Amino acid sequence: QDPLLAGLVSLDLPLDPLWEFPRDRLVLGKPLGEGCFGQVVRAEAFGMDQASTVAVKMLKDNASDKDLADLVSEMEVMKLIGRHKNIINLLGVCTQEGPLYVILECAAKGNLREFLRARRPPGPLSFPVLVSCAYQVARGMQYLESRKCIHRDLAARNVLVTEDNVMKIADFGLALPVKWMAPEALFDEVYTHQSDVWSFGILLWEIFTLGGSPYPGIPVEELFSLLREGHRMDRPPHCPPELYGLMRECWHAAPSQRPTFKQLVEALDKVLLAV
Ligand SMILES: *CCC(=O)Nc1ccc(CN2C(=O)N(c3cc(OC)cc(OC)c3)Cc3cnc(Nc4ccc(N5CCN(C)CC5)cc4)nc32)cc1
Repeated sequence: QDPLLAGLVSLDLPLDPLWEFPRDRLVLGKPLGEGCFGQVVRAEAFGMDQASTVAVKMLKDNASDKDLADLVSEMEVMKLIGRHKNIINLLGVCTQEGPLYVILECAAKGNLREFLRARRPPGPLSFPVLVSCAYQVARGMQYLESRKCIHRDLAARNVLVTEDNVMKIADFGLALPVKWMAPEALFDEVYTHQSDVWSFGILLWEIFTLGGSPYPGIPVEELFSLLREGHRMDRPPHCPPELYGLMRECWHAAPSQRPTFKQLVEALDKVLLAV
């Protein structure tokens, strides 16, 4: 569906030597995630002669030309963003023989919401652990921001956790969200780094409720009035007033009066020090 994937015996994509990875240094494995976002499998990559575990995205066997365009586009965007510890990094691509493969870092523990929820108490998710989670995501957003990247969908479901409990921001939209959207984004479809800061506030609340759902009991069509009327979430039980103070600053109606990601990193770093 239709002309490029049906008509071509081979897809003559341009060779980019900086990123091309040999297909025979790759051992494809088990599917990864629930497949909302294309086909992604776990794999072993050799010499990234030590293996290492990676994630590999490819086209579903019924993909359309539009899915082809989206994967290439995602791939091209990730080449320009550059690497950072707290984001899902591009590791390589396979474009020259056979199937298009996009190789990404694997985060073995899944997404941050589920990680938190699984380790809820009846400890594991101590204050220092939660602050560390927040801090790492803020560092990743600070980086993304410095590359002029606006996420637009920052949420704990979109932060992946590696084997070493490193936070890695994923992004499935490089090519439901309403409870994470800044008022300017809801009402006027305006997206800025400051609207990401608002989302980060919602993520902070997610962290300190141990994977709780935002605005419990409130239907998405009402968030509408509520946010305009100045409604904000309350303090999570597992949360010092000072961290709640940060959340609340992130939900300022005025984008200029929300902290910057640089500020959030410095404040969270200081809390971490105090342990
Ligand atoms: C609808 C819910 C859903 O399916 N979510 C989901 C889909 C796919 C993946 C797999 N990915 C992934 O998409 N990553 C990624 C790809 C990409 O393409 C351009 C860009 C990204 O950011 C810019 C990221 C890469 C990646 C890295 N690590 C993991 N790790 C992971 C481990 C375990 C699990 N689970 C295992 C078992 N169970 C029961 C639940 C979850 C999921 C992911 N995945 C991906 C992830 C989520």
